[PDB]
Amino acid sequence: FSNVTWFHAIHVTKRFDNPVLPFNDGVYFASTEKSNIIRGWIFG
Amino acid sequence: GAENSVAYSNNSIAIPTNFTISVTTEILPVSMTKTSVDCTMYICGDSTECSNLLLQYGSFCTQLNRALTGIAVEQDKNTQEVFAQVKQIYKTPPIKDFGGFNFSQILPDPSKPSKRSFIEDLLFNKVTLIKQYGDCLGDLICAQKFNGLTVLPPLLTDEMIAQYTSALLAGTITSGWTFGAGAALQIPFAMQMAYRFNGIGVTQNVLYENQKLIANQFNSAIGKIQDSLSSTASALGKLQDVVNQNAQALNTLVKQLSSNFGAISSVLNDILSRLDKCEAEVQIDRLITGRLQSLQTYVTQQLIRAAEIRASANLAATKMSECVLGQSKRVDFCGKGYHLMSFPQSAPHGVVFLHVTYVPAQEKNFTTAPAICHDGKAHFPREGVFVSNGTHWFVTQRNFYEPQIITTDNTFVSGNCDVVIGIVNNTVYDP
Amino acid sequence: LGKLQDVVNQNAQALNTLVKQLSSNFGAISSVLNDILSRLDKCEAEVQIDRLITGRLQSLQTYVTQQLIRAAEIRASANLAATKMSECVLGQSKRVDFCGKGYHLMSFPQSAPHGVVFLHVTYVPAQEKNFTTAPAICHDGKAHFPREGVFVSNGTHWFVTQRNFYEPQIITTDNTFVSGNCDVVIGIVNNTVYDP
Amino acid sequence: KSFTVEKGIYQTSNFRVQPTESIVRFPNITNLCPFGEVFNATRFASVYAWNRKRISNCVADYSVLYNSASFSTFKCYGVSPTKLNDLCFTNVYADSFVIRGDEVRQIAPGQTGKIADYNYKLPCDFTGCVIAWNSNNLDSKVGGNYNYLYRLFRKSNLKPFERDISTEIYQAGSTPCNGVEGFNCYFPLQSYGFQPTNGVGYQPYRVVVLSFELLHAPATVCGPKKSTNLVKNKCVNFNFNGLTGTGVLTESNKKFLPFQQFGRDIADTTDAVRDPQTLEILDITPCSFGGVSVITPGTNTSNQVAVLYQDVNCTEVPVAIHADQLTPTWRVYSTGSNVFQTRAGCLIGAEHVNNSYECDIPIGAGICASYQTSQSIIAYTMSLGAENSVAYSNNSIAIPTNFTISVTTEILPVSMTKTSVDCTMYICGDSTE
Amino acid sequence: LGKLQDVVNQNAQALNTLVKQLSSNFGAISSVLNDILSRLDKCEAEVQI
Amino acid sequence: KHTPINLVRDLPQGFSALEPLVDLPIGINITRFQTLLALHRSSGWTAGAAAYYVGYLQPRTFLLKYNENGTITDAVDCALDPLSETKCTL
Ligand SMILES: *[C@@H]1O[C@H](CO)[C@@H](O[C@@H]2O[C@H](CO)[C@@H](O)[C@H](O)[C@H]2NC(C)=O)[C@H](O)[C@H]1NC(C)=O
Ligand SMILES: *[C@@H]1O[C@H](CO)[C@@H](O[C@@H]2O[C@H](CO)[C@@H](O)[C@H](O)[C@H]2NC(C)=O)[C@H](O)[C@H]1NC(C)=O
Ligand SMILES: *[C@@H]1O[C@H](CO)[C@@H](O[C@@H]2O[C@H](CO)[C@@H](O)[C@H](O)[C@H]2NC(C)=O)[C@H](O)[C@H]1NC(C)=O
Ligand SMILES: *[C@@H]1O[C@H](CO)[C@@H](O[C@@H]2O[C@H](CO)[C@@H](O)[C@H](O)[C@H]2NC(C)=O)[C@H](O)[C@H]1NC(C)=O
Ligand SMILES: *[C@@H]1O[C@H](CO)[C@@H](O[C@@H]2O[C@H](CO)[C@@H](O)[C@H](O)[C@H]2NC(C)=O)[C@H](O)[C@H]1NC(C)=O
Ligand SMILES: *[C@@H]1O[C@H](CO)[C@@H](O[C@@H]2O[C@H](CO)[C@@H](O)[C@H](O)[C@H]2NC(C)=O)[C@H](O)[C@H]1NC(C)=O
Ligand SMILES: *[C@@H]1O[C@H](CO)[C@@H](O)[C@H](O)[C@H]1NC(C)=O
Ligand SMILES: *[C@@H]1O[C@H](CO)[C@@H](O)[C@H](O)[C@H]1NC(C)=O
Ligand SMILES: *[C@@H]1O[C@H](CO)[C@@H](O)[C@H](O)[C@H]1NC(C)=O
Ligand SMILES: *[C@@H]1O[C@H](CO)[C@@H](O)[C@H](O)[C@H]1NC(C)=O
Ligand SMILES: *[C@@H]1O[C@H](CO)[C@@H](O)[C@H](O)[C@H]1NC(C)=O
Ligand SMILES: *[C@@H]1O[C@H](CO)[C@@H](O)[C@H](O)[C@H]1NC(C)=O
Ligand SMILES: *[C@@H]1O[C@H](CO)[C@@H](O)[C@H](O)[C@H]1NC(C)=O
Ligand SMILES: *[C@@H]1O[C@H](CO)[C@@H](O)[C@H](O)[C@H]1NC(C)=O
Ligand SMILES: *[C@@H]1O[C@H](CO)[C@@H](O)[C@H](O)[C@H]1NC(C)=O
Ligand SMILES: *[C@@H]1O[C@H](CO)[C@@H](O)[C@H](O)[C@H]1NC(C)=O
Ligand SMILES: *[C@@H]1O[C@H](CO)[C@@H](O)[C@H](O)[C@H]1NC(C)=O
Ligand SMILES: *[C@@H]1O[C@H](CO)[C@@H](O)[C@H](O)[C@H]1NC(C)=O
Ligand SMILES: *[C@@H]1O[C@H](CO)[C@@H](O)[C@H](O)[C@H]1NC(C)=O
Repeated sequence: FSNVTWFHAIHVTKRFDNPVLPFNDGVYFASTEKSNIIRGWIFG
Repeated sequence: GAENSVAYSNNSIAIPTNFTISVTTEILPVSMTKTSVDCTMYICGDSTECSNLLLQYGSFCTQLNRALTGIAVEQDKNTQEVFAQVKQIYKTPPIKDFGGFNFSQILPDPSKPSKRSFIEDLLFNKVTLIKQYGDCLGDLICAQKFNGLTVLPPLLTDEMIAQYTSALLAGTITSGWTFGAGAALQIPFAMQMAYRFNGIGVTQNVLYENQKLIANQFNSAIGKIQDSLSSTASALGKLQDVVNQNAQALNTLVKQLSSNFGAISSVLNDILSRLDKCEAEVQIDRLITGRLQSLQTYVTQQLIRAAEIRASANLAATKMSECVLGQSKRVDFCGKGYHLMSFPQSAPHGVVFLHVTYVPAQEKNFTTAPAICHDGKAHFPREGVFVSNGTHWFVTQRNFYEPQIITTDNTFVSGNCDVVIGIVNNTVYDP
Repeated sequence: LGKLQDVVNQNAQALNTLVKQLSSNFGAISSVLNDILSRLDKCEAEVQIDRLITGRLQSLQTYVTQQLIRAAEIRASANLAATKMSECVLGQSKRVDFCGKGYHLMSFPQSAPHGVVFLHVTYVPAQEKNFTTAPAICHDGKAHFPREGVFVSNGTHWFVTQRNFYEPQIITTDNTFVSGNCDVVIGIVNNTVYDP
Repeated sequence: KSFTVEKGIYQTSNFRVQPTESIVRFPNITNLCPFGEVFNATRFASVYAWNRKRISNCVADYSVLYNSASFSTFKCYGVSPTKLNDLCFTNVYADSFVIRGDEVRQIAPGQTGKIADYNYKLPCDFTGCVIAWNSNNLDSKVGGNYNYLYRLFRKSNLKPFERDISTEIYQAGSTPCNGVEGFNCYFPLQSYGFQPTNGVGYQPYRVVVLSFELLHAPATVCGPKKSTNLVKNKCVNFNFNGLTGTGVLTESNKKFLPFQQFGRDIADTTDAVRDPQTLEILDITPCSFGGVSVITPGTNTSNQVAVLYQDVNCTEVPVAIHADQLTPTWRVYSTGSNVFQTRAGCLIGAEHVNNSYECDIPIGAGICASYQTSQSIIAYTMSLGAENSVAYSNNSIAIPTNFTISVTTEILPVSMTKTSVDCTMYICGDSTE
Repeated sequence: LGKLQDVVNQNAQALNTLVKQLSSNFGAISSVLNDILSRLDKCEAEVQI
Repeated sequence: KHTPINLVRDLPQGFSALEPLVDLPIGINITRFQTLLALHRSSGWTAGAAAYYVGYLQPRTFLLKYNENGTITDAVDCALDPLSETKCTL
């Protein structure tokens, strides 16, 4: 019952967002997706 | 509880005009599971090099096995002292002419292959808990057995305990309290009941005057017991707690094999495959110490529980002696009320007593006085108390309203009628 | 005298196990302090003697715990013995089988090593005879019941007798009492009631 | 722990069955391992960029790899070197590099210094070991090799198994110098000087670290041991991918996930295993199992006995005793004419008698035993007591005409010995230290 | 009222021994966890703890 | 873990247990990270409807229920709420 930051890209503006996020000793990444858009990650 | 207030007064009494024959079920544990433990199998999972390390302790496990053996013998003791009070198997009579009383629910059912009765059959179903080998090869019990934990069977089986109980019931209903004190005499049941009644301060006349009603009350009460422990299962709480504690301590004992106790692992095969002689020895010493310590903790808890169960079993033996084999004058020892009699029923790892008792029911106020001044001398009653319905004066026994006219045999005389306080004036009939 | 001997044996055996547990190493190089303190310097003598101390203190605690258990048992038995001394030596007990198989008459105490022995002397009825009985007696329409004892018959006459000894008495008004008509009661029979 | 046992029944442990043969069963991998590439490498990596090599599908050869290279320090954590052949490792990784002389001590758990803080850190929970050996004859040349570098400065120490190949200028002073060289801000890497004629503490040492984890995941590397054929339904000294135990094996039908290879019960011991060569799921049970009770009349009366095997089904007790391997003096008690299946288990060495008596020696489940005189042990259902029947009738009484004055002796303990213990005298045999 | 006071005293005294037993080392370098966890690294802090 | 779903807005109403796959020995300090989006192209681009959720892990004590088949079917987050705390203790 935590709070997770939602990000999404929708055509509709076009809402292009994929900023840099902190990686604080672990990340849980979930994608509700249909057309193979959320595909890869950078870490550093 | 309910707020209440008794209308105390220096000259007012309250006497019952009617009664109830209540039946109260109360449950005592007697025995618990005779467990046994092999240290070698538990601590050292059938590895010889761990057995040799353990061997230098030696006396610890002799001590533990001795303690658990003592516990098991103590349980068989407890069952013996509770149920084997009499070494004469009185078989029940075939014809149930007990003056209206119906014991079919408590007496053995010959149709059933077992000698359990209806009530005993119910009691064995409200408690939940023999695993032959080959079942485990093909569960909690299997893990327990694989780790050296066995459950020895009780010496007396349930059929034999039920046979003892049936003998006790037959003696109680055919002979009364006489079969406890040596040879079992015989007595028609309604007379024995008359005299259990006399024992509680009500004359035998009241039973014979209300024999059918009293038998009806007893039968109805037995039926209510049957329903009450056929509906809910929390009635047998104590026995189930005994079973649960005994089956749960073992589960913690096996679950404690997963602890490292500061070692590299908790599986002996891991240590004995990854390490050479030297450090395998020094780690296996840690594991052995930890597992032996947990074994000792389990055994100590078992000793505590065994002492508790022995206390309960001694109480059950006392109740079997003083309430089944006789009528107890001790208050609230064998039911809320004046004790008439009791019946035993077996149950898994314990016993159930149906205590049937006299409870005065319908009270009426009366004006009373301690004495009667006839002609200057004071009269006191032998049995009962002076009572008044407003106009006349009678003697009556307490726990049933049965007024009698004042006569010389009803009473006795002692001194002049001035010393006593509260005395009143009335004539004393002379037969 | 099994129980007393078991007490003695357990007490003399726990001590023997306690001394026998001084031979355990508990993971040390030896079980004799002199060996460790002669073969080792300060450092490792300390670290091994800690193991030995922990083990021996643990065994001591085990012994003391067992002694506490046994002491609780013995206190229960002693409280029972005090109750028996009070209720059977200092008096006569109506409790059944508390102070002997039978109707209790009296008891004598005798001392014994670490315990007590009670000679309970009791009354046991011996030679029983069958009789025909009835709960009541209808004299002239009224029912008669006995005060002490029971109505009994030798086939021809009717007597009152006290239970645990056959001592028949002729039916009289002081032997019995009267309560109501002689219809309500079940099993009543017909007989005269002598009037002194 | 004595000779003159008294009359009774005694539980005992099981010294009966002992193992006789050993079983080894490792997978079918014969590829000699790529150890020449990590040990016999022309160039090792600089410590700040230590080279991690994956190793898989190997018959990893013997303990020290004492072929030609004489290894200075070979100290192993979690695994004894001697057993190093007997095991099968899950996830092996070879961490290779070269450092100077005196710093070889730093490659171990809990160490610290230049190497173990800026270059290469190990965990405490480390299972594996560290082969270190001098290589001055190779990794040093005249004028000193300026190829082997170490991280001279870092703003914080490393975490275990973390690499750092950055080259940002380390600001020793509080004033940043925008990433160039200057005063109070220095280049974080420093090159070793390995002359061929310099002290022992400055000679280049080749180090490799084999890091792995044992007996928790599907093994891929296996030791040099040759497999055998498992002996089933009989207890051996099995060896399934490294573990060493004792116990009968049996088939099973558990649904193992592909990434799982072991299965543990509540007790944390192995209750499910997957055979390496044959892909199948099995389960394990011990063989020293079952309680054994021994019934004896008191020695000084005889030496005959009887034996109760708890909860066994003695149409198949000899397979439970394992009566294919034991002295015959026990096997006579495994099968015979005098067998009796009580609800408590099976009894051997006593004849079942249809009578019923008050009994001396309890057995269980309503069965007792005794030594009767026809000189032998008998087992029977006890007698609860004399059968009796009271002639109840609605108008018949029984009254005593005579009595007895009985005297009954009954014994209660009251006290026990008031013991006392001095800890100091007991624990510490009058030694002050 | 000796018996009641003995009950109270035993119950309040066993607790006092329980807290007083936190001062024992049991063979460790100290009896305060902060000491061990400040003076030692992971490995030997684990083995002493 | 990969699963089928026919919900469009927010998280599923249920519970799934993640399996391992990989355990790469990269030896890399990580403090920041990022996601790699795609462009449907035909600034001349369009983006399909996609949604990603990010949640930071925390050091917690959990309780897990392994069913008879050996897969996690239920769990408890100790210190979530008092009820879960008691499920943890008991
Ligand atoms: C004493 O109490 C019993 C019930 O406990 C009474 O029995 C009831 O009497 C009435 C009328 O006489 C009947 O309608 C009921 O059917 C009876 N119930 C039962 C269970 O028997 C009895 O009447 C009372 N007697 C006196 C003198 O008060
Ligand atoms: C005693 O109680 C039972 C009720 O439990 C009376 O009725 C019998 O109950 C059992 C089980 O319900 C039946 O198998 C019998 O067929 C019932 N008998 C009759 C005549 O209906 C039983 O009758 C009572 N005993 C007497 C002598 O009346
Ligand atoms: C009970 O009866 C006696 C005598 O019948 C009463 O005693 C008399 O009491 C009155 C005073 O009330 C005196 O004047 C008489 O002298 C007494 N006579 C005798 C023979 O004692 C007595 O008072 C009566 N008790 C009550 C409560 O009325
Ligand atoms: C006991 O005696 C009474 C009277 O002496 C008997 O009552 C008579 O019984 C008969 C029937 O058997 C009736 O015809 C009479 O009318 C009754 N007379 C009276 C006064 O009650 C009674 O039957 C006798 N009891 C027995 C068992 O014989
Ligand atoms: C991993 O990277 C981060 C930043 O890239 C390091 O954290 C910084 O460390 C320096 C000193 O070493 C500090 O001046 C910064 O304030 C830190 N920033 C943050 C956000 O923590 C971190 O030290 C690196 N991890 C290791 C083990 O070195
Ligand atoms: C009651 O029992 C006692 C014995 O317990 C009987 O005493 C015996 O009586 C016979 C003949 O009267 C003698 O030969 C015996 O010597 C007596 N034995 C003892 C120990 O005293 C007594 O006779 C019995 N009395 C009755 C009325 O039955
Ligand atoms: C996120 O969830 C937590 C608890 O559910 C809540 O306290 C917090 O307010 C939420 N964030 C926002 C912006 O509301
Ligand atoms: C007896 O008297 C008091 C008050 O006078 C009354 O409350 C009580 O109900 C009476 N007892 C009975 C059984 O009615
Ligand atoms: C009291 O009992 C007597 C007995 O005959 C009776 O005459 C009288 O009517 C009764 N009075 C009351 C109020 O009950
Ligand atoms: C009882 O108490 C009342 C008033 O409390 C008093 O009038 C009466 O005299 C007393 N009777 C006796 C016998 O004490
Ligand atoms: C009483 O009667 C029964 C059978 O009628 C008989 O077996 C029994 O022996 C008799 N009692 C005595 C003491 O004889
Ligand atoms: C019964 O007792 C009476 C008392 O006199 C006696 O006359 C009669 O003979 C006795 N009958 C038998 C069978 O004992
Ligand atoms: C006693 O039982 C018999 C038959 O069982 C019967 O004939 C007789 O009438 C009964 N007598 C009484 C008082 O119940
Ligand atoms: C390994 O290889 C073959 C083919 O998979 C297989 O039949 C065999 O049983 C395995 N074990 C050995 C020792 O060859
Ligand atoms: C490594 O190289 C030397 C020759 O330089 C050779 O003698 C030795 O056999 C090699 N060892 C391995 C494992 O390749
Ligand atoms: C045991 O044997 C000894 C000597 O052999 C003998 O003195 C003693 O009576 C025997 N005890 C029993 C109960 O047989
Ligand atoms: C196992 O025991 C049961 C009764 O306990 C028996 O019926 C069965 O035959 C036994 N199994 C075999 C193979 O005999
Ligand atoms: C014992 O009883 C069983 C069952 O009735 C019977 O089969 C067997 O022949 C009997 N054996 C002897 C020696 O009486
Ligand atoms: C467990 O596996 C078996 C066989 O695949 C299947 O029948 C059963 O439904 C499964 N049960 C659960 C709770 O997954």
